[PDB]
Amino acid sequence: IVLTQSPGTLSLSPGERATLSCRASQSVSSSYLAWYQQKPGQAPRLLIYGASSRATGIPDRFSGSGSGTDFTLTISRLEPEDFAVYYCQQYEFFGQGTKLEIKRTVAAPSVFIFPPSDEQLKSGTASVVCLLNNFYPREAKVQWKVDNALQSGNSQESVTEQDSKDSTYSLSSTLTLSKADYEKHKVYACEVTHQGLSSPVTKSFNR
Amino acid sequence: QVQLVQSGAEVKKPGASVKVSCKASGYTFTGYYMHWVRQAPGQGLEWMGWINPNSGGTNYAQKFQGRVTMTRDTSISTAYMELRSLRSDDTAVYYCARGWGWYFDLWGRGTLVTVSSASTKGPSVFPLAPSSKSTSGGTAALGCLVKDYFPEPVTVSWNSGALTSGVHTFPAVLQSSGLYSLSSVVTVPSSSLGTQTYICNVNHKPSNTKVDKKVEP
Repeated sequence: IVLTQSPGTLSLSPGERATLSCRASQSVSSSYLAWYQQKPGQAPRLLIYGASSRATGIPDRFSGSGSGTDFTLTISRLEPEDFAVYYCQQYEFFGQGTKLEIKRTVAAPSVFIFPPSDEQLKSGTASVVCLLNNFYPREAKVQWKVDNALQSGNSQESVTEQDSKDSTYSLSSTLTLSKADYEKHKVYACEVTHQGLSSPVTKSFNR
Repeated sequence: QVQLVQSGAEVKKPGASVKVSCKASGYTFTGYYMHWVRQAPGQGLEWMGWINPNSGGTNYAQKFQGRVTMTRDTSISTAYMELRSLRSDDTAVYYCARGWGWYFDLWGRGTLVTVSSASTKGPSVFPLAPSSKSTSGGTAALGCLVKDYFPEPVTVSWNSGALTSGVHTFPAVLQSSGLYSLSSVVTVPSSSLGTQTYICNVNHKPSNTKVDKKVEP
């Protein structure tokens, strides 16, 4: 019901060769496999039909090939416009999608912390924001500590799309508390871990 | 020009129903099946069904049988998808796509349909003030907190769009409250905090909320 695509994420530098895989379902014929590109905020875009035929207007660096159940989409020379999500399709079945990201050197995050605004405190809620800026790869861990006690279940995080200039990611982690809980404690801290960091980074402040 | 034009975004309560329209132009509307594919935020593509505009015959995905109805009006080259008994996990962008066989060669821009018990609500905008806790090197970080709004989307600009370098606006998060929240941050030279003002402009069209918030140390 959902076709399998590999890898989940493919990281390459512009100008390299990309190969994406899709395993069709054996119950249904595979002669009608198609590939699609989807960029943020846009509808998908037909790239390859019939497993190996380019759609009109598609540059020749895109090519398709396939056996009976194993199909591959190849991009010969990655242009910066080619980094996006790619889906395979077989009748009513879509693939899980493969994200093609730009691969850069490892960059550790710059960590900043923001207390709640007095405005928000007047309303009865307190949001503490921990910012991880311009890092790569995408994997990171943020741990919150209030008066040196590990928190859990009171934080949500968001991550940007890959930056078009420097190819880095940025991550936000927001700790939400009531005014009462926020005023019962003294020190608020976020501890960041990342493969570029030799030791954890902690940013904190005193209410 | 060959084009599919869809109707605007909708906001529905659970149990309600939504009818999305898809007007074709530039080709013979009856010579191609019309498919409907939806995409939940941050997730993959899900096929819903097709309709033969020349016959009205349909074929729906198993999980939508008895809830979905696809129809057409050839006199205005429009296809319709009605989904009933809406549930929160129906929140998605709904696309109509022309079926060049089973190849989807022409797509509409999509229609966001949000299904939630929440009512449309404008955001509260709070400053993320810069300070020593947000300073590294000669570079400081500041931002805005766009909290507790519904539904998507919101847009954030800085100094009316005159400030773009160093700006990071995070994808929205759906909070357990049923409301969305995001923050927009920008890194600037720590020396310009005393000479250059910084204002984030938040626009939430669904509730017609426009908020300008000055961010000061």
